This record gives sequence, structure tokens and C-alpha cells, in this order.
Amino acid sequence: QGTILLDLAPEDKEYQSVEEEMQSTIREHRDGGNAGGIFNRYNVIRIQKVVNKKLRERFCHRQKEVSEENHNHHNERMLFHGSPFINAIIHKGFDERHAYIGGMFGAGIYFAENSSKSNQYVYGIGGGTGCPTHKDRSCYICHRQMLFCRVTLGKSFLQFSTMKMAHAPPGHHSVIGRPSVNGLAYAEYVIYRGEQAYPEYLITYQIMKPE
Ligand SMILES: CC1(C)OC(=O)N([C@H]2CC[C@H](c3cnc(N)c(-c4ncccn4)c3)CC2)[C@H]1c1ccccc1
Ligand SMILES: [Zn+2]
Repeated sequence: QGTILLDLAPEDKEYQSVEEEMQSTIREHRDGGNAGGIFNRYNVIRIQKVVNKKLRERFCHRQKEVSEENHNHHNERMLFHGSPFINAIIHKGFDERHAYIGGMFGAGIYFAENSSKSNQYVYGIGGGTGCPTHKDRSCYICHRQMLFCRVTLGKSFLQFSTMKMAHAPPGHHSVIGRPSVNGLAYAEYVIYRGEQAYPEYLITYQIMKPE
């Protein structure tokens, strides 16, 4: 009924596959490490498959709708997501009702192809005040969580800024904020319907200090 978390073993190719994507999508960010910490690698301590009959089924039902309106192409894609609400997400699914127009963001759920981008948000916008125990955005002690999700993008509307969007434009199912000068540095994939993202993998890790 609820969700069941399935431990993958490091010997399992799926485990290796998921970690590789994470480690390899670490990229340098213009903030000197202020948001997600200074690190050149992660210590992946755990990777669990998220199994939830209800959620999978809703996700599949939505994927079919988007498909009929996108010429039978649901445009599914694997993307990362980091936020202080992962534990809620893996049990109740993504819920746009917690997405609000504010600051540099529209009322949608944001994803990223780069694991280090998602890491910048695990403790809040701009990293917030860091981990709860040491209030350190660069804590190497506390364990972090991020999701490698299945994301139904359907027909994406491309634009430079995504901060005052309430829903995907007419005819579309997602919005991609693209790089610009004086703008974004990495593309941001946004959905406005929770059902368009299934949290396939729960990644437990720590950023490692440089050597
Ligand atoms: C900047 C935004 C646009 O990028 C996101 O992806 N955000 C999501 C993160 C998670 C959130 C969310 C999505 N699904 C949920 N299910 C819950 C959630 N929270 C509390 C209780 C129950 N559920 C929260 C909505 C916006 C936002 C966000 C908000 C605050 C911190 C980090 C990230
Ligand atoms: Zn800490």
C-alpha cells in the first residue's frame, strides 16, 4: 500500500548505473561552492528503488494523456531533484500544491540533469542555512538525499526565465529554462503537475571534502 524502499547492491549494474550518472554530472558552479558545498565527489552510501503501486499507476495514466496530446511521444526523461521534502515525496508523490511563484522560480517542481545542481537545493533555496545540526551548507558529516526521477516532459516550451509561470503554456506539458547571458547557466526542467514525475531512485550520500 504505502511505499516500499528496495536496497540495490553495489554489485548490481543498476546501482552502478545510477551512481555513475550522479558522480559524473558534478559540475562547477559560479557561487564558489556557497550553496551546495565545496566538493569534487560524493560518497554514495545508499541507493534505494522506490516502489509504490498507486504512484506508478497515476504516473502511467498521466503519461498516456500527455502522449495523446504530444503525438504519441510522452518524452520521458531521467532527471535529478533535490529538496528538503524528499521523504514526503517518496511516500505521497510529487505535489505541485507545494510549488509557489516566488524569487527566481515559478509555481512548478524543478529538476536537473546535473546532480550537483540538485545538491544546491537539498537544504533549501541557495542551500538555505545548511544542514540542521551544524547549519553548514558544506557539511561533510550529515547525510543528504536526492532523487533520480522518471520525468514526463511531453511537449516542452522553451524559454529563458521561468519565474512567473503558474502552469505549462497551452498545448504544452512542461517548461525548460535555457541558458542565457545574465541568465541561467544550466537548463532547468519544470513540470506543474506532480504526477509527471516518479521518484524512481532515492540516493543517500554525502559530499566529500577535496583531497
Ligand atoms: C525552487 C523550487 C521551485 O524547486 C523545486 O523543485 N521545488 C519543489 C521541491 C519540493 C516541493 C514539493 C513537491 N512535492 C511534495 N510532495 C512536497 C511536500 N512538502 C511538505 C509536505 C508534503 N509534501 C513538496 C515543491 C517545489 C521548489 C523548492 C522549494 C523549497 C526548497 C527547495 C526547492
Ligand atoms: Zn551537518
